[PDB]
Amino acid sequence: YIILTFVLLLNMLIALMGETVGQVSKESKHIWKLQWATTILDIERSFPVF
Amino acid sequence: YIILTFVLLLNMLIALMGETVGQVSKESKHIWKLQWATTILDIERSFPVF
Amino acid sequence: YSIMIQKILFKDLFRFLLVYLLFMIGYASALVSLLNP
Repeated sequence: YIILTFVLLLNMLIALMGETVGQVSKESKHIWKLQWATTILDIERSFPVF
Repeated sequence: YIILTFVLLLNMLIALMGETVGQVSKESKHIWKLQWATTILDIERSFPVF
Repeated sequence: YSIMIQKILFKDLFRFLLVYLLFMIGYASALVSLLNP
């Protein structure tokens, strides 16, 4: 039980290590840019037309 | 004893870190594809000829 | 993830176990040889 739990922890560490980080280092920039732009447009639409 | 056990843990962490992950990020795709194809063919052979 | 679990269990886990057993057996002999009954 203990050994296999440790193995699951190790496996999760590896999966977050390579596959997640390699993609994140590029995808986070673009996702943040999209969030920033959509918040700007929401703030615009909040104000009245005039 | 304690220090060397920690050193073994660290060494194992490093070995899983670089050598395992660099190869895995490419080999896992192909191994999964082979597993998928062989299961498909097994499911086929289960059914009768007609 | 299944591939990861399988490879972690087989490839390097036994390797680490072998080294760990080596140090464990050496220390067991060294530690218990000193004791006087």
